Formats: sequence, C-alpha cells, structure tokens
Amino acid sequence: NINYYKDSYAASATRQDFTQDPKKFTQPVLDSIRELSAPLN
Amino acid sequence: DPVEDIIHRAISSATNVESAANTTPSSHRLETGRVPALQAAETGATSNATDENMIETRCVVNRNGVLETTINHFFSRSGLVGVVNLTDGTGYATWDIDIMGFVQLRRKCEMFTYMRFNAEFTFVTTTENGGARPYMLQYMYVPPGAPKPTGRDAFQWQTATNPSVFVKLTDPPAQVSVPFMSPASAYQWFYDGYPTFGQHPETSNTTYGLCPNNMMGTFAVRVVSREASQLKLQTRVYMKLKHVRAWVPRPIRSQPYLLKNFPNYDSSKITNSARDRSSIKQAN
Amino acid sequence: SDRVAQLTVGNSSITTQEAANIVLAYGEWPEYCPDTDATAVDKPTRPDVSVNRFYTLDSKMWQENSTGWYWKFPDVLNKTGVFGQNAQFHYLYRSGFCLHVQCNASKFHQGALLVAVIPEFVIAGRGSNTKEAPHPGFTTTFPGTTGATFYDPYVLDSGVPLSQALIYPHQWINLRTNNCATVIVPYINAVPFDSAINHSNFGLIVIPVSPLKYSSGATTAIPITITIAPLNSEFGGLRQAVS
Amino acid sequence: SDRVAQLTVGNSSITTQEAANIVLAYGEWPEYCPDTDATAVDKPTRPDVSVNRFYTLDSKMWQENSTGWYWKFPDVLNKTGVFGQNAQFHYLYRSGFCLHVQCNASKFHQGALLVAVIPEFVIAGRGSNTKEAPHPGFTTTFPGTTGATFYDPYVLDSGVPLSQALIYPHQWINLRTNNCATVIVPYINAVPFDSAINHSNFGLIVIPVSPLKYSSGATTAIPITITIAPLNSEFGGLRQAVS
Ligand SMILES: CCCCCCCCCCCCC/C=C/[C@H](O)[C@H](N)CO
Repeated sequence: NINYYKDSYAASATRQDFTQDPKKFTQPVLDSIRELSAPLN
Repeated sequence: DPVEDIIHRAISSATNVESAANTTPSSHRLETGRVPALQAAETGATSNATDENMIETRCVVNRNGVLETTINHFFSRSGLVGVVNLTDGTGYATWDIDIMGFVQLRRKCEMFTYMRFNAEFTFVTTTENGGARPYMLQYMYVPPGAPKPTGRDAFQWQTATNPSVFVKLTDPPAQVSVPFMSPASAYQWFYDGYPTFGQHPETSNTTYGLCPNNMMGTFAVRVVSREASQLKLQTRVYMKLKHVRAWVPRPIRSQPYLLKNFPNYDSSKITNSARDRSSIKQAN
Repeated sequence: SDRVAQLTVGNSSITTQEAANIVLAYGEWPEYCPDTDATAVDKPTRPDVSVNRFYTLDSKMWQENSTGWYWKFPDVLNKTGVFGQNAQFHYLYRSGFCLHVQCNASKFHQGALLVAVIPEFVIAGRGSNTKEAPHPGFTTTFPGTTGATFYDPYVLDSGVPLSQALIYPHQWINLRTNNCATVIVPYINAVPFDSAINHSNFGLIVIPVSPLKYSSGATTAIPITITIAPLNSEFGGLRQAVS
Repeated sequence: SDRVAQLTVGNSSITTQEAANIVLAYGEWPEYCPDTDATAVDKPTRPDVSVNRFYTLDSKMWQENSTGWYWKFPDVLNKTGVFGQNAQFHYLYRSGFCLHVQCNASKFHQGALLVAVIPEFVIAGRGSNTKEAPHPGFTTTFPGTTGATFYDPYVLDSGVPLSQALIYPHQWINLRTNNCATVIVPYINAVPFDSAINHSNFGLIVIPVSPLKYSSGATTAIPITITIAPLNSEFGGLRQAVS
C-alpha cells in the first residue's frame, strides 16, 4: 500500500477484486427460469 | 394541454465471493411435477442443475481459494513481446511497439475484445555471446509524429522533450511504468472496419482490421559513443500487464498463427481441436 | 404463457407461437448516450419511430450441404429506409438492435441452427503465406443484405473454433422445439459514437450444426428469413451524403 | 406440472416427461420396523445409500405374440450390487421398493400393458393330476433377473383370472397416453423380518392386454426396461455367505 511517486500508475497492483457476476454470461434471458420447473411451458 | 406523446435496469448482480461454494446435505425426492434434471438448451442459457438436486450429498465447508483466477493475477506475469537487434559497425535500431508478434502473451490477450491496462516494461540487453560488457546504451521513446532518429549521432538523441533511459550493460535491467496511452477508452484487439473512407478494393486491401487507436510509437536504441564500437547486441522487452480491466470475452485461438496484424490461417491444413482416437464407443 | 409472444416496435409487429425465450446480450438494454460519456459538442438527432422498426431482409434457402452464413450490422441497413438515409448524412452513429430469425419446419423434419451474435467479427484470409498475403475482398468483409456463406464454418472463418462460440449471446433453432430466435443487443464499442460506414460493430451468424434431414415426400424448400430492428438510435455530425 | 416428474433415490435419478401419476401401494410408505413389532434382539444394519438406489435390469422386447412376464422381489437383486451382498451375509431382511417400468412408442403405435404388483404370487402347475402331480421348477418359481414368460396369462399361471387383477396395486402403460408406470410398495408380510433367499414377498407382472400393432415402415423393436429400487432396507443376523 505504498507509492513513491505522485503518478498513480507507477504503483504496484491494487486491492483485490473478490467479486464475480456470472449471471450475465450463463443466464442472459428475460423470463427468469427456476431450477425445479420445466423451462418450456 | 399540449401534444401529449412528447412527454413520454439489468439482470446480473455481483457478489463479493471469497472462497469456493459449499455443499448442503440432500435427501431423496419421490414426487411429480418438480424436475431439476430437464433443461432446454435452446433458450440460450446454461444448465442450472446443482448437485444437491441430482444425488444425495453431504455437508462440506469448502475452504479453497478463488484468488489466483482473477484477471489481475492472471495477466500480471511479464512475458516477452519484442527482440531488437542492434549491430554496430547503421549504429542504431528501432522497434515499432506492437506486442502481437510473440505468441505466448498474444493468445492470453485474444480471449477478450477490449482491454484497459497499465504496463511495466523491462529491457534485458545482452551481447550475442552472453553479455556483460561495460558500454552505455540509450533507449528513446518516440511518440507518433515525433521525428525518428536518422543517424548514430543525429540531433534527435538530444531528447529534450520525450523520455529516455541511460543504462549500462553491466547494470541491472532498466524498468519503467507506462500509462494508458490510447485515444479511445480501451485497447481493442479486433477492429472489424476500415480506417479511412473511399472505394475499398477486392484483391488485396491491406487496411482491413488496422486499428490506429493501438499504434503507440517507436522504440529506438543506440550506444552512447562517438567512434563506432564493434559489438552485436540484442535487447529483450518484457511487458507486465497491471491494473487491467477486460471486456467482452471471446473464444480462444485453436489454429496455428501466421501474421502479426492479421488473423490469417491456411484452409488446406485445418488442425482439429480434439486429437483423434479409434472409435466413439471406447474412452482410452 | 411462454411459447407465445408479440414484439411491437415502431409501426411493425412480430407474432410467434412456438418461441423459446428472449435473450438480452450481456444483461443490458440499449439506451441513449449519457452526458458523462459523450465527447461531441453538437446536438444529436433522434427520430425514434422512423428508424426504430422491424426491417425484413431476404430469405436464405437451407439445404442439405449448407456450410452456413453472416451479415454485418449496421451494414445491411445503410441502404434501406430512413435509417439508410440518416446513416449517410451523419458522420456519427449509435444504436442497439433487436434480432429475429424465423425458420419453420414440420413435425417430420429435423436439424438445428446456431444463431449467435459476435462483437467485432473479423474475417480471416485463407492462405499459407507469411509475407505477399491474401486479404478478403470488400464484398466478403462487408457483404450487405445478401450476406455471405462461410467457407470453413468449423473455424468461423477466423481461426477460432465453433465449439466455444456459445460464449457469445446466442440461441438455437431446434426444429422439434422452436422456430425462432430473438437476441437483443446493446451498443458495444470502445468509443461512444463511431461511424456507421467504416465500422460495423457486430455480426449475426446462422450456422446449421446438425444438418437438415427429411423423409421422401416432404416439403423440400426450407427458407430462413431474418427480421432486424434498430433500438434507441441516434446520429450526429450532419454533412453531405457519403455511402 | 403433472406429466413431468423426477425421482432421485441414492445416487441415481429417473426423469420422465410423459408420465401418468405415482401409486402408493395400499396408501402407506415404507418405513423401518418399530420397537413394538420387532422380535429379534440384535441390532440391525442400515446402509441407506449403498442399497437404496435404482437398479436397472435387462430389457424385454415386446412383440406381436407376447403372452407376458414376471419377476420375484427381492429375488432379482440378491446377486447385484451391495444389496446382493447384504442379503447373503444376513439371515433377516426387511425393505420396501419403488418400481418403474419404461416403455416408449411413437404416435403411430398402439397397445397397452398391465403393470401390477401381486403380494405372495404363487406359481401353479399345469397338470390334470389328483395325486403324482406336476410342480414348477426352481427357475420358474424364482426366475431371477431374466424373468419368466407366462404360459397362460389369462389365468396369471395360478388359476386366478386377469380380469379381477386390478384389485392389486397397478397402473397401465397405454401407448397413446403415457410411457411409464410407477408403484411404491411397503413391506407386506405376516412376520416383521423374514429371509430374503427363501421367501420372495411379491411379484411384478407386465402383461400386454391389447397387442402391439403398427403400420408398415415403423420401428419394429419396442423394448421394455424395468428399473427398481429398495427403500428403507435393513438386515440382521450376520453369518457367512449363503446364496
Ligand atoms: C524508455 C521507455 C521506452 C518504452 C516505453 C513504451 C511505451 C509505449 C507502450 C504503450 C502501451 C503498449 C502498446 C500497445 C499495446 C499493443 O501492442 C497494441 N495495442 C497493439 O495492438
């Protein structure tokens, strides 16, 4: 968490991201489907 | 009172996930109407059948790490992007900064369409027999539009405005940081378009796919001396992607590579993605 | 209540009775450019009825030995309608789309299509040269309303395999389940506005994975029609016409 | 919401999309033996995953002139899996079952099966002797996994007519309506525990009442598979192996 320059891009790697959001790639549909039901009815 | 019709969200939700997912215990299902095994792949969605609804599972408190798989820890590993050959006795050498020429780091970067990163270059300069001779070098950075040097002792090496690095061969290798220098808001590796207007030809249009938002300049190198010393050099440039953001994933390359700027392949020799076996009805 | 749908945009409407679902590309809706992301200093035009409507292209006959097809968007609509006239008088361009591929077949036919949307779909050349080198013609890269057939659909004509091409927004047209695929796509580009003549953003692709088979006596002519529609389209930089 | 079902027991699961309903035999669920009805003084073993799962038997081809079939339970599972090893090391035995008979056919086929469950199904001999007398062989009474075809399905090979055999727990497999029959059976015996080698409790029976008919050109091979599963099984009296 240290930097010796005033330029913010000369620093090391920043804090960890820890998030992911897979619902935009796995299930990108309008009618949200459940698990325990038939997807086509 | 006036004309009325002049008066007249998303789906995904990100969660901070630390470790891998757990498993809750299950039981047996003996009932009709509720089925988790039947899917429909035509809806464009993936299957959502979890393993608690297929079999009977136990309670597992999972403590595995999902840290090294992020896009920062995946790209912050410096690899070779260019080799500059300098034979002294024109006296200098240039290198158009294009990292699409070496294939270890190219294929990692072709997973995505748009990337926004900072870089961290490193220049490992040796002789042709191994290195370590006490001569002094100069590495200029020539932005697009700046005059490239035209001689071993020309006036463009005065370097009053653009950056430069003086380092000997016997020092540790020089290392700088480079910001996001594109005029757009992301480096795009695939540009389906033409740079200029006009009538585009049918035979050989060498401008299809040229993205001028990625051309970042020229890297020049000489030996800081008056009389021409006689020693052959090679530099090796190592780029480390840091502070990196990526958009719009795409499939990974499966065909062998051909040109730097163009995604060519040969159609007469298309390599299959899966190596062959004897028949379909046996596994080994 | 899920197989029946109607899509009214502008003065046009599409009904369907054997649909599957509707896919939003990457979970987002097409919208106008906000003020915190705009870089031009002129006021844009927003026609909003005359350019946001379902344009129906021509039909592609699907046969036994079809190797597949691709269009470029917004290349196919630069010469049709008032969208084709606003995209020539104006230098800048921004829109979304709403795609719909119709293909019906009886209860005795079989096969499957892959209808996907590929952002920045760059066509590759087909030579074993390491520099001169072969490059695709202008009617191959920017085909227009007549599309273009693939030469090598296994690698999508870009050295990139079809088996992983389900990472893009897509649906399937399985002839025993549905007859239509609908994909709604936002504006995906690295700049807020860009030209509609040089740069085509993405490319619709329909490739038959499992081939069309039918017993003798059935109807032999199975066409594939494609009906597309811009959404939230706006233009800028008025000048004279350049096609 | 009634034609679609899934049955997950153990590590195995059965899906169906054209079912009818699920029948509990005599309105009761298989359970463990209570302490007020137990007569042994040892502790029983209850594996509960390794023995409660769907075992799939072999397939029976159904033809024009089939006179029908019968298995004995738990005879068919004394040699398959860990249920077949717990039923040999242990003298005592108690379980329920969950049966499932799959038989699919197209929209141009016709016929009907009768899938019933007969407690204490005793095979009769076929002679006009009043004492010597004919008695059925051991592979006819206790057939195993390969079953046995009826000789006289009209009297169920026991002098007892089929027309009244709907008093047992049963379903129908009518090829225009469904394709599978499911019967869940508790433990029905006069003693709390009994041996699994000498005494088979009940017998599953599949008899085609209306015959299989199909027009020319259709698929001629219609198989009948049977997938059964023990439920709430427990054993007692450990000793050496007797088959
Ligand atoms: C004395 C320091 C000289 C070295 C400084 C180099 C700065 C220029 C680096 C710009 C950022 C990386 C260049 C762009 C990346 C890819 O090669 C291009 N996008 C090619 O498509």
